[PDB]
Amino acid sequence: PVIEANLSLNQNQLASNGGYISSQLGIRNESCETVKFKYWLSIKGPEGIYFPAKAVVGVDTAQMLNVTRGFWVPEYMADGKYTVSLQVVAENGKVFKANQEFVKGVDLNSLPELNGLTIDIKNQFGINSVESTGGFVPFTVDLNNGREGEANVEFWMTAVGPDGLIIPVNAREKWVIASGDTYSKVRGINFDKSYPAGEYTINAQVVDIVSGERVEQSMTVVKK
Amino acid sequence: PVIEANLSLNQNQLASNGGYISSQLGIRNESCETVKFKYWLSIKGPEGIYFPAKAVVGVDTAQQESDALTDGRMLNVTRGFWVPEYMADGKYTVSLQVVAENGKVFKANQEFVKGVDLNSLPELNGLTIDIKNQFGINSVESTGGFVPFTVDLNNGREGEANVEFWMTAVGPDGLIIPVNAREKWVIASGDTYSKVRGINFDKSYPAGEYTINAQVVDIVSGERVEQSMTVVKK
Ligand code: NA
Repeated sequence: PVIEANLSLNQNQLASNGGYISSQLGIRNESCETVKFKYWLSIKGPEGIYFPAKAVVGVDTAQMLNVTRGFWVPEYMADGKYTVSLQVVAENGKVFKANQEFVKGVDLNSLPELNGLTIDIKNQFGINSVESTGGFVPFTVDLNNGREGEANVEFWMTAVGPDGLIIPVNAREKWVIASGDTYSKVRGINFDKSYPAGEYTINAQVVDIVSGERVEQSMTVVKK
Repeated sequence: PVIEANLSLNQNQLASNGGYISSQLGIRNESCETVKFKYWLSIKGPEGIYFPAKAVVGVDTAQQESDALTDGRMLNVTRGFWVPEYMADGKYTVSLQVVAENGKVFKANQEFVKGVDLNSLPELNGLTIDIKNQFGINSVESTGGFVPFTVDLNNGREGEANVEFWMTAVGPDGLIIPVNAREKWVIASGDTYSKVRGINFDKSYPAGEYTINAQVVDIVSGERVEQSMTVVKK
């Protein structure tokens, strides 16, 4: 209501050598009162990458904003899925975020994979938040071995949340999956009443034991 | 008071091929009434690894069950986990975490390392990364505070290093706040690059835990090392 943030990327797909993404940042204040805020632009990626694109700027809307900022994604950074985040904090403490994705070295609109073993992990019903009094979110997990041979995989899930919490969601499992078979399950987490308010990254990890390659899938759930 | 948690590891140093870590978990109810809680053991690692201590032979089906301690009593429990070779070398943090029924969070942490020495600075093949909370300031008031951090990159290699460096603060409500913009530096052999950089936590920023995350890249080798430090806004 007091702030609306908009984010647009000119490109959503880079090759493995990386490249350049230009972003259009739009911030409007439709409310009746004038408004003070700080904003910035950051990126999150595979293998724990976080990096800034645009530094913290204070803005008094008395003294709609439109800016374009770009950044280089270099080749050394890991191939996979990245999230760009325009973040605004209003003086009153309200947080507004506009997010967009790009990929590096993999196809957008293709499942993440480990050389032919695809990882389809989803928030089953698109449930992005639960009440402070608690709620339960199931996730579907489908590991499809499209290889000619066996896949020897390990799989687990945690919920990385407020107050330094890392809540187990799926214990470590190992499966030898034959050519053409699919390991399939539904796994949910109950956000108990007692868990703290805030943002939880439901973080799934899948490893090929033989190649040693890991892919993560990360999904957000807010406890209100 | 309601809970005191503690954790000890049987070892803190693994080689690159990995190994097995056993741990003793201690949860004491120091308070005067009975306390109901949930607890678990989780590991945080390099390259974004997070994983639970628990491994199961088949399909994990359990849910996170509560336990209860009578006033003055304690739970002594014991847990073990394998660290595979494929997990990245570097520093790992094991965390005993307890959430009480009333919402209070208690934690006890210990570190182990894999394929690098204990008490040695993180490095990229001779280039040494020494980043610290300068004045040991672990929290700030909800009305705001500033925290400076020292950065020292000592190049012990025979040749020059091309590094890229940046810092963010990874916080509550999905915030990733720039602390130090991406810079590239050329550090001669035997040199140290030194700077000081602080973050202002504005009043408006959300309460909770902020991970000050410094990243350093060897632009030539393409290897990256992280350093992270926590600061809580009350
Ligand atoms: Na095996």
